[PDB]
This record gives sequence, C-alpha cells and structure tokens, in this order.
Amino acid sequence: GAMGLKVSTKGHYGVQAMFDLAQHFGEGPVSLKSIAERQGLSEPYLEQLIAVLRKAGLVKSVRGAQGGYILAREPRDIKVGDIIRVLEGSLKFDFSVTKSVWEKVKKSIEEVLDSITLADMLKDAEEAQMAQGYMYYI
Amino acid sequence: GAMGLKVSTKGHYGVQAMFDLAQHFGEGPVSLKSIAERQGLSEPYLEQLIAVLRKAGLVKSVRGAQGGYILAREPRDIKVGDIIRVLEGSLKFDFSVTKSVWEKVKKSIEEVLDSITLADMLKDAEEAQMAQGYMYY
Amino acid sequence: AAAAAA
Ligand code: NA
Ligand code: NA
Repeated sequence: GAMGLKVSTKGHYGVQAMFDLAQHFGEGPVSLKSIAERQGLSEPYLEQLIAVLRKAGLVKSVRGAQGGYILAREPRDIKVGDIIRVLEGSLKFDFSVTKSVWEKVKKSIEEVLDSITLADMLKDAEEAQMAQGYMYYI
Repeated sequence: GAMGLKVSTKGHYGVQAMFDLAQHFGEGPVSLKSIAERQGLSEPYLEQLIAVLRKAGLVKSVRGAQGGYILAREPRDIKVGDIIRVLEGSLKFDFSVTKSVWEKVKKSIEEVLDSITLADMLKDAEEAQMAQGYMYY
Repeated sequence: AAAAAA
C-alpha cells in the first residue's frame, strides 16, 4: 500500500468468516472446521471470533445433523461496518487541525464499510469469479 | 472508536511537524527544538523524521544564523497524502471479495488525503481557532 | 486496532 494501510487479522478473518457464512446461507448450517478449511484460517482463532459474533447476534448455532453455524440475519441486513463495529472495542483545549484530518479519514472509511453489505459481496463474488463464452467479454 | 482506525506515530508526527512548518513558512526558518516544543514531540524522533522529509525534498535546511528548517515547497503544493507516501515503505489465483473491500477502503483514504493540502490545513486552522464578536456566530 | 495507517 502507498498510504500504508494495514488491516488487522481480526478484521480480515471476521469478514472472511462472515462472507463464507453468507455464501452458504441458503444451503444451511456449516461447521467451523469447514469455514477454516475453505478460508485458510486457524480453527482456534475462528472459534474465538465466532463466539463474539454469536453474542452480537450476527451468527447463530444450530443443533442439527448438519448442525453448525449460520448467519443470524440475512446478508442484505449485515453491513461490513456492522461486523467491524462488533469486533472493535492540568486540562486544556487546543484544537488540532491534524487530528481533524484523521477524523475525515475515519469518516470516509466508515462510509465505505457501511455502503457494502454481505449481499453486495455475494453479488460481486458471482460476477468476478464466473466463466462465460469469450465473445461476451466486452 | 467505531471502526477502530489507529494512526501511526509516524503519520501523526510527520503531519504535525509539516503543518508546524507550514504555519511558519512566511516568517522563515525555525529550529527543530521549537517544533518539538510547540507540538509536544520528542526531539530525537523528530530529527529522524525530518531527515527523511529532507531527503524527499519536502523540507530544507538553511544555514542562516537564526536558521533552521523550512518547507521546500509551498503549502498549496504539498498534499497530506504526499507526506504519508514519503514516510511509508505452489502458486494459484483465487479472487478474494474480502480483499476487494479493503482495496475500496484504501482508495477512499487515498482520496481524502490527496484532497487536503497544507494550505487547506492553514485555512482551516485560521477559521476554527478564531475569536470574534459573539453576534457574528 | 482494526486498521492502521501507515
Ligand atoms: Na465492539
Ligand atoms: Na516512502
């Protein structure tokens, strides 16, 4: 990155795991092991992640044969920013214009992540990894 | 915070120091000690910072007597993004939609930081830290 | 600590 943005492991794995659940939402519950396998995630880390997402009401556990985990809301009702919000935790006043610049950076990030839902990601996933007859590439 | 964005020490101090130089551009060179004092920065850290900014052509040293450091370009020709860029430094393909989301985040940050110059910051500084008759609020 | 710059 030119601006040197670094994404935390928790953000990256949180979104990856939620997206994997979105990809399986219609078909039903999947095991955590299967998510870890498809996404190249460590199972212990994923276990801890899912625990928080579950407390937040973003994912739920089911007791079936195909038991396992499913999204607790439809992908269209989960913004990427919602996932990030869940995972994240002598005096005098002197205004800092520099801090105001960072506030503007923060606001723009919040705007992007609130503008994308898991359903949007599902749509993009379909368009970008598809295959077609060559004459249809424009 | 909300998204939990954290700004590095180097970005924060890099921009603070460059802005302090912008605030003194017309008046001329200032010492690094003076910058460290006004901005609450560690002198050793600032000296290392300034060395890179100098190599990049963003600041220059002047011999003088009351010499010191000044911006090497006018504040209107230095984007905050320019400062950040200076300071920063088998096989198979599988598209990641999650990575594409972060690419979009990166783009928007780049756009904000390229849209603000040190001159814009000088104007904002004036406006926000002013004093006037109360009837004009 | 979700994202940092730079
Ligand atoms: Na939280
Ligand atoms: Na650089």
